[PDB]
Parts: sequence; C-alpha cells; structure tokens
Amino acid sequence: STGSATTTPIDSLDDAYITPVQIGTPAQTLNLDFDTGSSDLWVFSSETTASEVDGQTIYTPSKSTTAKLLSGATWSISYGDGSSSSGDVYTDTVSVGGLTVTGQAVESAKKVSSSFTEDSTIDGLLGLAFSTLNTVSPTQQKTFFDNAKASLDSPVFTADLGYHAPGTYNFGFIDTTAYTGSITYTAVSTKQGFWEWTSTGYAVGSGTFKSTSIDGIADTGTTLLYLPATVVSAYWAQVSGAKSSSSVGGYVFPCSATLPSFTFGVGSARIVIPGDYIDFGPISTGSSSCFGGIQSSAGIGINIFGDVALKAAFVVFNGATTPTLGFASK
Repeated sequence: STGSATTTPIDSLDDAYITPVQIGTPAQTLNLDFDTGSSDLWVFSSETTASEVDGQTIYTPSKSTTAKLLSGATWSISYGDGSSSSGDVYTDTVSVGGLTVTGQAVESAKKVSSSFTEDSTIDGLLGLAFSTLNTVSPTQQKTFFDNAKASLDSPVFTADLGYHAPGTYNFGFIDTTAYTGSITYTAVSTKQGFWEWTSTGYAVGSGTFKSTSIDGIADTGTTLLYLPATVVSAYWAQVSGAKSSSSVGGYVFPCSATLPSFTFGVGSARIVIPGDYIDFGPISTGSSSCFGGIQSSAGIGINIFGDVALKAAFVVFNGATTPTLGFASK
C-alpha cells in the first residue's frame, strides 16, 4: 500500500504545516501537524476542556462506530517550545492520503496548553519519530508509520515541504519526479528516539564550505533551524545590523536586509537554503526589526533541522531495519 497527502502552511510565514487526516467511521477529517520530532497522535476532541477549544475541529469518538476506549491508558506530553497536552486514548481507524491503519491509538486531549488553544488551524499532532518516545501509559503505543510499515510497498515516508506553498507527505514510495539529481542517504541514530543524523558542515552565502560534524534531528514539527552558536554567529555576521536580542528571544535583523543563503552538508552533497527562507518577518506588526530563521541551539541541548532546512529539500525517512535519512535538492 501507499498514501499521499498534501500538506499546507498554516500561515504566511510557514510557521507549521497541516495535513488532513481521516479518523473514525464515518470519517472525521482533522488537520494535523505531522511531527517527525514526536511520537504521539493526539487530537482536540469532545473531551477537551471547553475553555481550551477555540476554532479547532474536534474528534468525537462517540460518533465513530469503530472507536474503542483503550481502557486505563493515559498520555501526557511536553514539547520543546514549552507547550503541552494530555488526556486518554481510543483506538480507531486512521487514514492519511488513502493509506489506512486500523487499531491506531488516537490520543484524545482533555487538556491543552495556551499555544494550542490559540492556534485555530491545528487540530492535533501526528507523530512520526520512533515509537519509543510515545507517551501512552501503561502500555506504550505505536505511531501511524510504525503501524502502517508492514503494509507499505517500501518502509519509508517522505517530506516535501513547500516554501510559502503546499507540499506533500508520501508513505510507502519515493516519488522520483519530486526532486532533482540524486538522493544522498546518511546514517540515523535512534538512541534518543529521533531521526538523528550528522551533517558534514555548512557554508554561509557564497563562502567556503566548513567541514565539521553537526549532530541534529530532522524535525518537521519545529519551524526554524537551530544550530550551534558558532555556526549561527558566523551566519548573522554576514548581515549588516543583525544581532541577538535577549528581549526578543533570538537573532533579529533589519527588515531592509537581503539575507545570504545557508548551505548544509549531507555526506558529500549540499543542500542550499535560500536567504528568503530565513526571513520570518517583523517581530511585531509594523516593526522594521525582522526575526531570523536560523537560531542558536545553545540551551536546547540538541541541534534541530526544522522546517527552514527541510523545506529546501526532498527528505526520505527510511524506516527499514537500519533506518537512514535521504536528502535531495528539488
């Protein structure tokens, strides 16, 4: 089997991407944030505290003939941005882009933090990291991808995120028309439950490539590119007036600037992030200070190849027995 679904930016900054997902019988379609940095499929639901729901579409298990309470199971998750959610668990039929899993754990939110409530466009998350990170207790549950894997033509999914435009998540096949040149594959460590890999270095603009190992995670659920302070300082030094602002929470730059590109290495290959992808616009409406899309990972504890980096590439998440990641230009 295979699946193919379009993923769409939630706003004009590509802050996140939503993908329609069918849950239950008859189908209830919710727009979920596919997150390769976590491993829970959770939704706003008929159980979510009413004051914490503001415009989201909810899953109502009592209206699904295939929903079953997973008795005694609870879940609770906290994300790197400080947001969180928790609740109980149903199993139900879940379909993405024509690919159906029966018996998928659908985590029903009883509580969500403010950032989720305030984002009316995101109806929940669909985790695509390794199932060892799944938070369901006392019986850990599998991700949609892990459940689908045996049925897939090939044990892979791909992320093809757009810049200010829709893109695609495919399951079970590699669309050879969706990228240019060749795909370069690189080793993954699953020790921390993430799609963790080592970039071979970077360049700023037209500058020389610096060969240096940068361990980090491929994370579709993180907006920006978070890299070591040395690397980030080298980038922003090439932008007149750019500075790190503790009051704002990172690097800002004059909105009149033209940003240089940023290149990262994948083995001997190179992925180029255009300068425009690094512009996250005014820090507040009407401001001439703009927020940067490359930020320091210092104090996160991990480097994160988020959407800024991933949307510059066609990315293969290879879930074979020995997992790997592939990157191609597009």
